[PDB]
Amino acid sequence: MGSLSNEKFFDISLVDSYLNKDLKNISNKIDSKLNPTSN
Amino acid sequence: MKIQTNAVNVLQRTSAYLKSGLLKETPAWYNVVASIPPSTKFTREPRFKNPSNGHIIGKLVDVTEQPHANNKGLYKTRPNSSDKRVGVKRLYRPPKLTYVEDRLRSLFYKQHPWELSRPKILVENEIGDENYDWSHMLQIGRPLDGESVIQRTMYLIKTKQYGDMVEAYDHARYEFYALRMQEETEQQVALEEAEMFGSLFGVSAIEHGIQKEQEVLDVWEKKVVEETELMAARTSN
Amino acid sequence: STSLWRSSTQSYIYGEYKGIHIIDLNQTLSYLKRAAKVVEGVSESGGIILFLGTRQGQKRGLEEAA
Amino acid sequence: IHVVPKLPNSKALLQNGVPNILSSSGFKTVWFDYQRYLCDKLTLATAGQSLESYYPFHILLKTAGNPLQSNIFNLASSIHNNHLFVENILPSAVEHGTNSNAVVKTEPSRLFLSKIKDSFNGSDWEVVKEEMIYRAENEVLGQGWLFLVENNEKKLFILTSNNNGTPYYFPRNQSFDLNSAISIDEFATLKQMKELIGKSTKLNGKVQDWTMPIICVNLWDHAYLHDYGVGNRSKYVKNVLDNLNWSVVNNRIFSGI
Amino acid sequence: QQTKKIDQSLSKKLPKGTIYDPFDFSMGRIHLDRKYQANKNSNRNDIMKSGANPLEFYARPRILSRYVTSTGRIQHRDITGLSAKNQRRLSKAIRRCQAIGLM
Amino acid sequence: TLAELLGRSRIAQVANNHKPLTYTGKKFHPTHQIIETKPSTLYRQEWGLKSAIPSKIKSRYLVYNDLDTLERITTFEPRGGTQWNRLRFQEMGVPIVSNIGRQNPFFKYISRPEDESHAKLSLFKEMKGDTDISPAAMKKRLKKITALIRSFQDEFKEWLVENHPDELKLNSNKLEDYVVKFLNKKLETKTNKKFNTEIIGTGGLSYSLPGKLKNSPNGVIQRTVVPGRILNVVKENNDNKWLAAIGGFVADVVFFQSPPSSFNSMGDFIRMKTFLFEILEASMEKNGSVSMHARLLEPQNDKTREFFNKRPIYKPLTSRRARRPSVGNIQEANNLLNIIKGN
Amino acid sequence: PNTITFNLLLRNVVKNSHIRKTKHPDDEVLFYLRSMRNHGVFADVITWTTCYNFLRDEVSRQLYIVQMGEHLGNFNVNFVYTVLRNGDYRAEDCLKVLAAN
Amino acid sequence: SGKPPVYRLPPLPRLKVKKPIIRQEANKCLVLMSNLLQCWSSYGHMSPKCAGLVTELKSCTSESALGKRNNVQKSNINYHAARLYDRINGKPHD
Amino acid sequence: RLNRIMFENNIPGDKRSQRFYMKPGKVAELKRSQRHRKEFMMGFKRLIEIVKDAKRKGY
RNA sequence: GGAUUAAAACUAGAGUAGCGAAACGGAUUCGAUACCCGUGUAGUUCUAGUAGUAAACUAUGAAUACAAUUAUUUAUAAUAUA
Ligand SMILES: [Mg+2]
Ligand SMILES: [Mg+2]
Ligand SMILES: [Mg+2]
Ligand SMILES: [Mg+2]
Ligand SMILES: [Mg+2]
Ligand SMILES: [Mg+2]
Ligand SMILES: [Mg+2]
Ligand SMILES: [Mg+2]
Ligand SMILES: [Mg+2]
Ligand SMILES: [Mg+2]
Ligand SMILES: [Mg+2]
Repeated sequence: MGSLSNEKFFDISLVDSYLNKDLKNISNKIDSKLNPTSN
Repeated sequence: MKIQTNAVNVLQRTSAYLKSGLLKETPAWYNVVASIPPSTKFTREPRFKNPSNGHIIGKLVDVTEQPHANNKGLYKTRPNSSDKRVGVKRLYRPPKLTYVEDRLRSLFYKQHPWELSRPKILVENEIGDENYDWSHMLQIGRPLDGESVIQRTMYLIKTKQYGDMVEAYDHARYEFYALRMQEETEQQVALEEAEMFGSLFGVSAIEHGIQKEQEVLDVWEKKVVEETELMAARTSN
Repeated sequence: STSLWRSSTQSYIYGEYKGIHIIDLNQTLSYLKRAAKVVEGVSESGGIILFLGTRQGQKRGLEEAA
Repeated sequence: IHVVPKLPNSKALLQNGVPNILSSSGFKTVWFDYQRYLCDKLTLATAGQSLESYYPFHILLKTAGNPLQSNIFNLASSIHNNHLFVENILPSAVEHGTNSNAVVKTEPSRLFLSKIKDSFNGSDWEVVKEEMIYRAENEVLGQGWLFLVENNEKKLFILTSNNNGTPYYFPRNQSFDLNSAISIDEFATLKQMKELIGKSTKLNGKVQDWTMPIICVNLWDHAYLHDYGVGNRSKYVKNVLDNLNWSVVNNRIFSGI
Repeated sequence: QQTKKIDQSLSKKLPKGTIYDPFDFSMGRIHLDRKYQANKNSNRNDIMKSGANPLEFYARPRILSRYVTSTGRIQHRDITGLSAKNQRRLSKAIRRCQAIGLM
Repeated sequence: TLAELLGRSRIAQVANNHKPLTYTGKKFHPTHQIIETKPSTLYRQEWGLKSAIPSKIKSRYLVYNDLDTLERITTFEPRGGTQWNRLRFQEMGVPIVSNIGRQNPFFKYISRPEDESHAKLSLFKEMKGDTDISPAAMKKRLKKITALIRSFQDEFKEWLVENHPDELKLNSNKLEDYVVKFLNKKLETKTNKKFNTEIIGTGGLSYSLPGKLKNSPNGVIQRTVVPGRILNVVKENNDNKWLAAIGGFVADVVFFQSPPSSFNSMGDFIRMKTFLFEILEASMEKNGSVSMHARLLEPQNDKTREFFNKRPIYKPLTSRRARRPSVGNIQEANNLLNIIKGN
Repeated sequence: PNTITFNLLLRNVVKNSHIRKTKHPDDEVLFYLRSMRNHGVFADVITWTTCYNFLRDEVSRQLYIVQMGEHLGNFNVNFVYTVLRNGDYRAEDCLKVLAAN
Repeated sequence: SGKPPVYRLPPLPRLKVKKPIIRQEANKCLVLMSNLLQCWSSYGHMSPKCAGLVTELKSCTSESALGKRNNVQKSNINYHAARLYDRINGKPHD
Repeated sequence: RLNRIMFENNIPGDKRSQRFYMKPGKVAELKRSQRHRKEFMMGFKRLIEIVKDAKRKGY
């Protein structure tokens, strides 16, 4: 599950995603499909 | 020991005898051995291809031939020690013959241990007089063993009706079960017919085993009484 | 078995299987043909052919051949 | 491998069949089809086993005692009995070649006639034949075999076998059908057979016997149904009885010299 | 009747479900199994041969006491069955435990 | 050519085996392939192996491990009786019932598609294949699996975000359930059909179907009576059953409410005598063992009516009437709480 | 002797403890487990629950039950009755705990 | 250390058991003597109850005290070893 | 049981040895000799077992 | 050339239980300047140093390239069900 980990003891992939904006990028992508696009 | 020299040179020593005059009459084997020269090399002989699997013995894969990256993520740019060292020993060491059939055979016999209990005759008989079409497992002149399953599996693989080996093995074993079912049912039904129509049997397997157990247990009885006498005597002391 | 291999016979080995060496039947057949020819040659020459086998059970074959 | 033996004049038997007894198609069914079926069945049954090296007769003798080996016993018995039957109904035992062997028909020997005389209260061979057909039609309710056999007492007698029995070995004669009702005397016969078996002094559970077959007739429908049809097995047996290879029968008889 | 009670030294107790042969009843079977009596339960249940580091147990006198005699001496490798490395580490741990005083 | 022939040779058909020839532990099924010889070959000491078996071996059967050894001898044993045990079992003719386990292995079914049972545990088992050494063997297998799943990381990412972002934004356990399902199908992919060594079916002991009847001249057979022996005069300690030797197999024997006085008379020597047993059932166990239940048959003809005796086999659970109500405290606890309040 | 013989003895020790006019029998109990260990008999929930009765302190009983789950992995109506009886729970307390169970 | 190691001997001039031990049979006559004397010790000198044992010893020592001798048994392991040593020693090929 | 305990712990032989002093070199040579003799005895046991088995199987 | 170099030795401090050259007594002997027993010095111990020899031996100086086979144990490398 990688950066999508919800476990207490995450791995370095979460920090990598932060420094890469990967998590924020995916989050805004999905949110833009959800609320603005109504999907 | 030494690669001896005189046994293969009997002819020349006898020829020297004859020419010098030591021996008057020429031996009967003289001309025969002269016409049929003996083998006289006695040399080691290198081998390059294993005939069982087909692997080639005596070839490297140089750096130029692995331009891609290794499983660890590195590009091999220089020879490793294993390559740098010589390997003449491999050429002269007899190859280890290997077959993909052995894995299947072992798997079958550790899935069906009691199949080992069905006796197998290991004395061959004209192994060059077998004509088997392995579309069907039943073959004239051979029993219904695990080798039938193996040969059926490799026929399926060779003629490409299935993919990986487990599919063909599964199909072959599911045919094997049906054939065995038929056989055992035939055995039981024939026995019941004979007993219906009045066939009489002197001894059955169970009572044969009982007889053997009795012939063992009598000896066990005598041994136990004698030993218990001995140990009672020792304990009393 | 491999553990009793005499290295001087390295030319007659086809491989090793089940923990024992396998002789090359092609070489066996060639050498057997030559041996048969030489024994036949002495037979015509009228010589004396002596078959020697001491291991148990070989008497029948030796006697029949002789 | 057990392969069907080559019968003499096979071309003749295949083209027209045995005369006065079976048609070409019927003889095809009885031998070139049934024997092949039986032999392949036996080969598949006994492949990879010590029994593969023995003839059917020795196979049945060895397997008689063992209960579970009933398939191989029955197969071997059927093969042997069928070959016995076909051999005794062969027209010409030996191929004619350049000799006119067909000019003379075979007849029973005076020794055989005397044997019948002593064995059946001095009754005629035709009387014995009619009694034989009566017994065959009255005893064998389904498939089976009919035998005229000779025992160690130097006296012939008649034996009826159900399905696949053997004249040679008496506990496997299969003479009695226990499916239907049975009589007190027959039950006593089975009981004394059991006692004689119990008298055996070997782990193999075998009892000596020397009942040899002089004449054999197959009652399996594979032989008669095609030509004679349902319910005409009596006529079929009559016909085969009247037409036989008395050279073979006499050779089976024991001369003593 | 005669003597009616016997010990277990010479009477084979067949386990349930196990397949057997007539020979098992003979006196020979008892000699054979006493001759080939190998303690494979120890092989299965031994922690050291499992793979764990023997030196890791230096604070476990209870575990270490199973590899010493009653008096406290250490069994030879022929008895313990351990590898050379495992035996050396185990003796090292034992001797240490003795030094600290836990054992 | 020659290697191709050797592959099919009869010697090659025997699977490699080096398990002990002399073994004292519990035995549940055969461990070696029986090699036999015809009388003609036995007379000439030929068995088909490399060496000629010595003359004093008068039996036509044997087992072996090595064709030749450094000691210039063939490791063999003039034995082989598991064939006789199997034939005796066939004589007993009690088919093996597939208790608990459904879907008799010898038959193909279409029920496998119905695979919904805690697949995560099975996948954990399959990952932990190298069960030998926890710090080394399972560790390296786990590392291999870890590399594979790191490689498969990204596809799961997109698949989840595309399918069920709702589970992501609600941070529910459906997420881990979906991980299980995803890896399940990735394990259904190729290179995963795998080979299983686990004992399937009877293992060749018998190929029988439950349901067919045995017919005898005295009428269709209703009960199977076979001889046997009593090993222990006293039932197993803590247990209410004895052990009996029946056709090569030890069976759990029950008593008809009374041990025969022959037991008290013969004591520990009871193995000498033979008794009659009726096989109730035969079943299997995961270890490959065959567990068969038998009942002792003591003829009660011209005996007492077994009065002044208790019932040993009798269920007190014949209370389906009591089962009809819940009796789970779910509502009884409510009633009792009402009592606590005072009603 | 079987398991029953030993556990029967325990009941005797329970009688002594209930009417304690002698030394504390804990050492006798220990001696008897040593005896049954030497005899090789296999323990059973009955023997275990008897020991539970022997226990005194709450954390001890807690460890007893948790160890039970670890190794024996089986409970019974007898044991739940035993714990309810021994815990000195009020009537409503027993009611609530059994309802939850 | 999967299984215990196997130890090989060097080339030896001979394989021989110096003194072979034989499973000697116990002698009931000395057993009788021992049990009679033990009975005297247990139940007093000249125990009336063991007069039967006195009679058994009487019978077993009426003639030669040892009893009777049928055969003297000793092993043949030395012969078998001498015969099989060269074959089983696994020496390198000559 | 006492006797077996002391025999298996080699208490008696140890007591006999400790009565007098021996040089380290002599101790080492004695240790090597004893180990060799034990090794040789185990090997001889194995060979005799092989002989007995071969006799039992007819070789 | 240089450094290290077991016992036994030697120069200074401390230390000295046990063992033990010498020395004095027991015994054994024809004698016994010894083998055995008793009391025991110097030594054996630690710290500073001096000296650089032993059956200091594998009686075999070091390095490099090669040559036919078996067994065991050692580490690491996987067929892959293991
Ligand atoms: Mg380099
Ligand atoms: Mg220099
Ligand atoms: Mg030193
Ligand atoms: Mg000083
Ligand atoms: Mg002195
Ligand atoms: Mg210096
Ligand atoms: Mg000097
Ligand atoms: Mg010098
Ligand atoms: Mg040295
Ligand atoms: Mg050097
Ligand atoms: Mg250097």
